[PDB]
Amino acid sequence: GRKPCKLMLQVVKILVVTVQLILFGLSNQLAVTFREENTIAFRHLFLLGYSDGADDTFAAYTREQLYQAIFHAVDQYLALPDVSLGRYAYVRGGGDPWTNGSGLALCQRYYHRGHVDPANDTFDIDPMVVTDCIQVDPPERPPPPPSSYKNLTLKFHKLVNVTIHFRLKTINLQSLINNEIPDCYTFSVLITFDNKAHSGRIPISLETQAHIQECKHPSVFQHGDNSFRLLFDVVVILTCSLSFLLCARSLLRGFLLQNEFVGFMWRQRGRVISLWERLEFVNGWYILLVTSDVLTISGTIMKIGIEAKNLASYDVCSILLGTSTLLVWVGVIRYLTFFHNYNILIATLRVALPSVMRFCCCVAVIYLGYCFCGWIVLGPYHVKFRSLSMVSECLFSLINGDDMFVTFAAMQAQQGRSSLVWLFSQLYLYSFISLFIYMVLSLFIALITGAYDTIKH
Amino acid sequence: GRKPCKLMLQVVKILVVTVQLILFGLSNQLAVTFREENTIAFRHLFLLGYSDGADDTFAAYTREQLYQAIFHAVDQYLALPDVSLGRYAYVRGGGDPWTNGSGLALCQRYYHRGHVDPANDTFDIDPMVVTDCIQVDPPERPPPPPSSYKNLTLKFHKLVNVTIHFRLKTINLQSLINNEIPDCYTFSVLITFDNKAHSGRIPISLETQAHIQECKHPSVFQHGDNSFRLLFDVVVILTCSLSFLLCARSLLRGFLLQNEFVGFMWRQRGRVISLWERLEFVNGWYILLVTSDVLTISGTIMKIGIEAKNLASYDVCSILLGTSTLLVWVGVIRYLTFFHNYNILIATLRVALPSVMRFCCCVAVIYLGYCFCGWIVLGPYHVKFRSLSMVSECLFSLINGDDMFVTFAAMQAQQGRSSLVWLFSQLYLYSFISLFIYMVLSLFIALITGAYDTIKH
Amino acid sequence: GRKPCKLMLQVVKILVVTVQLILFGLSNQLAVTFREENTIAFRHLFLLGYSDGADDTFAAYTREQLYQAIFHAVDQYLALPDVSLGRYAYVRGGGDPWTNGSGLALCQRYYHRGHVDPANDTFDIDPMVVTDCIQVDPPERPPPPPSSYKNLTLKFHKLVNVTIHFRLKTINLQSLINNEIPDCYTFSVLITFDNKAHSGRIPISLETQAHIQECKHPSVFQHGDNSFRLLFDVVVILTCSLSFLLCARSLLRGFLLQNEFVGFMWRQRGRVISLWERLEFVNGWYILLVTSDVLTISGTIMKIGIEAKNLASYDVCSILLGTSTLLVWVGVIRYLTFFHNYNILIATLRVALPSVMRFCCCVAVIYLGYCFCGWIVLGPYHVKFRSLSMVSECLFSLINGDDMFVTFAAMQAQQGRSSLVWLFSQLYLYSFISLFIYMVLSLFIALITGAYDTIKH
Amino acid sequence: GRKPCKLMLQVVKILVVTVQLILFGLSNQLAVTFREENTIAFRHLFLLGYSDGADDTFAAYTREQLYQAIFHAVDQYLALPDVSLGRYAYVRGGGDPWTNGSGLALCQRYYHRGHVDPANDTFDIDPMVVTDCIQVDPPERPPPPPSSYKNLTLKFHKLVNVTIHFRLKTINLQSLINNEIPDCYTFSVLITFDNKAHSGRIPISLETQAHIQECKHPSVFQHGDNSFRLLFDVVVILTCSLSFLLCARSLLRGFLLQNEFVGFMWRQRGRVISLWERLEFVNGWYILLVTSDVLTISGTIMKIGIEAKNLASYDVCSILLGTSTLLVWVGVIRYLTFFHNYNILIATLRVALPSVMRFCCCVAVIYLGYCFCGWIVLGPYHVKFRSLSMVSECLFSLINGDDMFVTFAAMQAQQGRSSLVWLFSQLYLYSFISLFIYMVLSLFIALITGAYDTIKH
Repeated sequence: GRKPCKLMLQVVKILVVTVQLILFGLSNQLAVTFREENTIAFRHLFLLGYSDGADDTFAAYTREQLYQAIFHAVDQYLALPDVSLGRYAYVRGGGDPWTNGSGLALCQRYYHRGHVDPANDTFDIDPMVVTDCIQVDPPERPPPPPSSYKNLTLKFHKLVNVTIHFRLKTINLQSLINNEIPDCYTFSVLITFDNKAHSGRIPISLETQAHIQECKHPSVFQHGDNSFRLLFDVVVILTCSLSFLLCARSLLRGFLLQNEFVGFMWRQRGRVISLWERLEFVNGWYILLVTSDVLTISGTIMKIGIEAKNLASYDVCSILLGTSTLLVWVGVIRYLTFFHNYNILIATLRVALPSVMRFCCCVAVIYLGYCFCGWIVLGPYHVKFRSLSMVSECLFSLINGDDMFVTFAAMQAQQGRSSLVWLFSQLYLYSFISLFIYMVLSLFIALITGAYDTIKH
Repeated sequence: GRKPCKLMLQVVKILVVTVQLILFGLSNQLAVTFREENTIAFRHLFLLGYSDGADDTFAAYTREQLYQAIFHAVDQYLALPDVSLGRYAYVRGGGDPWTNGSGLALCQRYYHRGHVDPANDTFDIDPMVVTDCIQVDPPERPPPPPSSYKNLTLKFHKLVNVTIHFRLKTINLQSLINNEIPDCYTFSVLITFDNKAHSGRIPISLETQAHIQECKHPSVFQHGDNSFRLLFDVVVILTCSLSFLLCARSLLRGFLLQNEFVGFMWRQRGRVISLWERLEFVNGWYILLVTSDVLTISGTIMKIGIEAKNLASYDVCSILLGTSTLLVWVGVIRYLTFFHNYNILIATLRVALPSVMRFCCCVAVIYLGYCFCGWIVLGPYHVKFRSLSMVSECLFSLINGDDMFVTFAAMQAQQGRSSLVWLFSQLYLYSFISLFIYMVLSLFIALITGAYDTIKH
Repeated sequence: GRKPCKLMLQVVKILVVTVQLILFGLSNQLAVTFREENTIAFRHLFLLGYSDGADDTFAAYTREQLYQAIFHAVDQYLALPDVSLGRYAYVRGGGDPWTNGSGLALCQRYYHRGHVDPANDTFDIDPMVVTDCIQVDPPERPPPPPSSYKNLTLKFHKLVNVTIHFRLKTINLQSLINNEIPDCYTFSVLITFDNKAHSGRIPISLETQAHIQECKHPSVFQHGDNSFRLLFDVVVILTCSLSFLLCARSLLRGFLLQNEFVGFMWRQRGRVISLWERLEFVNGWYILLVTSDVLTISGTIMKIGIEAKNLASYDVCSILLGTSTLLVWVGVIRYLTFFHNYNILIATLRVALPSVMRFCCCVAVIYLGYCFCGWIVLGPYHVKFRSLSMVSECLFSLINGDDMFVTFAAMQAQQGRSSLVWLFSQLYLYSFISLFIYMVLSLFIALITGAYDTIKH
Repeated sequence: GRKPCKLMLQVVKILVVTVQLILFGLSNQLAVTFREENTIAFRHLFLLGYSDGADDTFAAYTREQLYQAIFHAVDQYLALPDVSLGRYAYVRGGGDPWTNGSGLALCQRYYHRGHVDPANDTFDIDPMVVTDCIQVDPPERPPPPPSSYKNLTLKFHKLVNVTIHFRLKTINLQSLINNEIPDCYTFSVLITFDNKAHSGRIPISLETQAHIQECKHPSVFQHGDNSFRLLFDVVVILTCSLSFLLCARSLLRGFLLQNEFVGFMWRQRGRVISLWERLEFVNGWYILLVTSDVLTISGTIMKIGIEAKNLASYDVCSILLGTSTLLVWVGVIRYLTFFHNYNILIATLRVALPSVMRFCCCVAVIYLGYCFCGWIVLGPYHVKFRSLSMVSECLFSLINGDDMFVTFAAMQAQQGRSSLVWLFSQLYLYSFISLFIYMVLSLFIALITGAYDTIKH
């Protein structure tokens, strides 16, 4: 008899790919919460007079600040097991910015041969990153019976930046959720005294990389728990293969139908018709669904890599799982359109979206003109129109009424400075928002309003 | 003759249940304002270097901070009647974390037998909450003629957390609004030095429970004022019983009508008539009324409990009063529809809401796909997409233009770190907002626009 | 011949009343900017460790803070001509909280006879404001040859509050805009150490009243400049009288028309005219004009009072000018409707506003139900639903997407504390905003959309 | 044969003028980022106890603060090469506020002859800016073998303000992007201790001008890189001239058509052609193109001046480039209307915009009435309605739900102070937003909704 829709096991991916995403995501989130709080700790340890909030605003301006910051950072490394809580340990380094038997490396980056003097110009600056590094590594015990890191000179005129390199091995003690011996961590701190500007302002930033592995243990019943999350991706590879195999057969019927439309008896209408509706001939939504497959499966293999080998980078695969989850979950709509009544409500979008897109091109075209205009006029005077990304962000957030009073307040502060710019910004912001709220959005509403009107008749 | 609508004494609940809610709410609000300001006081007393604002950001990072915080907390307990204003007194405790004759109890929670060491792994951690508590309680007078709380070691490597337990009895002197002798209070402070992460960051949080009772007094004319607010709930129980009794009789006529629709002469068309009409044949107004009722009456009994006995917990009953007040106040609309003209304006909603809900399922379906996608990609790099509750909160607040520039500003800060994530977030946020403002909301408007168009014809 | 519209001199009020408002407003604004910056100065002078921002958060918690705050305030009064800039002088007081020959008066407000003790209750508190005031006033010169304000005890158990009363005479040196000798000022500072709670938190607030007058000067050409702003209100009284006289004659024709419907020949159609339509035939535009008028004229007389003697109440008159300016400026629309095309665009509002108001009653009715519900549930746990004004403010601002993420962030902070309240607030906020954005606003749009549709046919 | 649209080389300006804008903008932005960070540096150097954030809130209140601020500023100038990083040098001044051989000039501005005293009025203030300046300039080397800037008296009663004038020459070391010897800079700092109020609050503000030039160097291959960006404006002048020449010939045909419409045979219908339609005949596209043109060309000449000449001021030319880029980019729409389908979507705007503008006049008219009303009532009590620019900003940002809860929170703070003002502001804000969201915006939507309805029929 009539067997049911065995092809509709795409519902399995609605859970499986989402659970693959949430299993990964809940573990990966939990790692970051540990990762960042450590970087918060290192800022409280290694930065001289750091505060919870000032990151971009935290910086050196005098020379004694820069010295005392560096020495404060170093002396806080030297006494890490003494004063700092959490229990870290020194790397004992064998890498590039550390010598064969060194741990903390404060490293200048300054010009090779050069000179700077206004009103008496005689110099020959030859741009170069001549890095001088001072090594230091203290032992754990008190000093046994058997130097110049303090005797250190920056050359501030000549100084690009100062980088304090070190790594801290550590044991993530949120492992007791697994209930056995822990998984092992290694932070890679970089205290950067950045002076690329030479403007008398030196951002102090402490930033870390994380490297994770499993360190020696002979105990029992930890190794089995890892395999359950490892095995679940094979369900994803099993579903993905089935989905990838299933759309292509539907495409085969596409290619068959291509023939059969003319093919029962050829010359339906002479020759060579381009059949623009036929150019949307295959029901491609399932190919779009299967392509979201390819990003899921390409995601999982790359996630299995990052898990199963020393590969440590969560960017592309993290996008590919999310994009695929999103692009599967948007696909639940075209699963939902097998219902009759719901299909009318979604068909309104699929009859309007050409018109809405065809209008949106015009709005984007104006919006860009505004993004350019405000950028060069309000880039000098105001923070929130500095770069074209930030102008577009601030404007595109300003269309919905976010930080509008906060922008308009920045204008008044520059009313004493160039009233033409203030009055220009008043006229500019008003003309931007009034157009985009009462004429654009209104028309975006009008197109779909008219679509919903036209579709039922 | 024709007696009036005596069944329309539901108007009584519009005041009575609202007044029950406001009488309770104004007294309960007034208690919290006292409750919290005391917790603000205890943070200024018992926390070493606490500031008005930093609660989540307030934490220890070095070991001398943790010591000095604990000792500062203890020495501020020891000298509470000395230095602190407001007039408290010590509990003189006979509970669980205090011994038979103790007051302040600083209490470690640390591992039983265990060890931690990177690059030389030999340990056997056996997860346990071996709590060591140090008791202390000072007398009021100066020391008469007839120890090691300072001689205290944390074991930071081993430390889960440190909890300082105490209670403070106190007299709420906002009782003079009643005009007689006061009602009596007891706070239950818990200073938590939480280190479940072992990330070198230890949140310091001081949190209190409140226990209220009436302490000895022989004076006159306080006991009568309490009874007036006690008696008013009996009006609620009186109205509620009448409302619960009145709906069920209307439902009886429902059950009778079931028979009588076919029952004047059976087989109108066999048994053909879709009992969907039966689903709309009983008036659901009365079910809305009873849903209000049961929450009001369940509210009141639980409110009478919290008032009349040692029960001190304002959660469920506080929801049940509010839900019932809300669900009565939404019911004023279907009281309001006995008017003819108003009924057309509300009938637009009751003809559209099926379509609006049937569309909303599709929007929620996409929105979830976005909630997943942004969560794993923007969970590591950004604060505002950390967990799926916060992603949904931030997105669902971001659809209306709240903190959009503040999210887009968090993106730029992570533009140096993984440009693919920045450019992904730019494309992600834009695609989220542009869809949800110009195509979704517009269609939500279109459905009701078309409903209002269709209803009058 | 046909004389023009001499009755249309209402255009004169569009300038005159606006100029009366701006002349007043620019002078009154300029006074406040001086008034407040002085209160900022006094906070930096007289408050111990005050910061630019903390006003509500600025408070005492220990007893030594309260002492040192008061003594710091007093010693900053004692040395005002020494250390403070701006040039003030002492009042030399002859008022109520100062003795006949005193200046600074620190004044307790504490209970008469009473006692407070938990767990050993024996007291007889007799609510009273027994105020003890300590007087002090230093001379300008160094001490010539010819006490216990430091020897002062608060009784903290007994203490309601401590108020430091003083006044500072001063010369507003922004008078040189007038170009002659200055107008003279007197501030009235009140440092309040408020402890009505007895919760160990004592808000420290410094607040001032301003009293202005003209102090001795024999010079020439200052007195003429005041008369020009004085005379301009007589133009307002001249226009107002003409407008008030003009409407009433139009109302006379109203009263005549009331008669004359039946009055050409009685029994026109029996009693078939309902007369309520006649109540909505007559033009309220002149009543709108008179409502503007009476507020303008009542404004001016009260402004002429404050100017021409005794000087110290704005509030009501300041509302009456603004309300009248607003209510005149809204009247420019019904001046604007003498045009034909514009009248169609405003007639859409005057055919829809009954329906919009008739719907709005239902929305407000739900909105109130939400305002009650959220108040008692989210009053304890959250700051932004504390009182029904603030609930309504936060909700009614939350309908447009203001501080929504900031409310939703307050929820997560109370997720550990009573998950039912968190999950309730999640469901509550969502249900509030989703209803009010996609179903309410959409219908508000639908009514006017349909009005604009229906009006042209 | 038929040659193509050679007149459509306006597409060249879409890139050329945009690239002219971005080339300029990316270089000009990069200069400001250097310019401002230096002003951040000078605030950290020359201001006593300055913080990252407090600019408007940063100010002096006592006299010892003002002294120590000035002396701190001076002693930080005196030791600039000692302590400050970034490498500056002293001007060695020959300008107006410096003597022939001076560098740092602290300069009072105080009254000539005058006196101030309340309650004993005898004075003759004669408004004058009698400036006393104290000169100082230290040498680079230690003091060789071969005064009263500390022995300095302000006269605070008499003091308008104190200005510390100096300039710092500096070498912008972000020149290595060009890869050769740097371009040379000169900052012009002004530390202003502003006391125009005499309210005991003295804003301390440090502000700089920038003067750039090229200082001596004999090296090779820097001079060629400048010429490439110089030459690219000649492409703008080349395109602009062609565009300006092309429109005017199209206008000639305009003037010719005027004649030719009646002119094949005049008296087409008696007197009629009526001519008013001819008054509304002429095609604006080319005027929009020329309005872009003139601003581009006027921009470029002034940009060539500003860079290559006595380089002075980035205001007008910066507006003219942006306005021209914007006004060209809006012109891409009327290039886009040569398509048939797109023209219907833009024609909706060009049939509605008269009606939308004709309505907007009424909304603006009410909005102004609100802007006046709120200004005088909420100017004293609240920060966000201080001046009519800020009232309009706050209201016009408040229509979209920006800082609404933040305004409504400012109301509650003034609920104790004049409840009539609080309750007035509650009623005011509600009446403002409820009108402007549900009746105005809704009608703005309705007009375009109806336009889109009417256009297709």
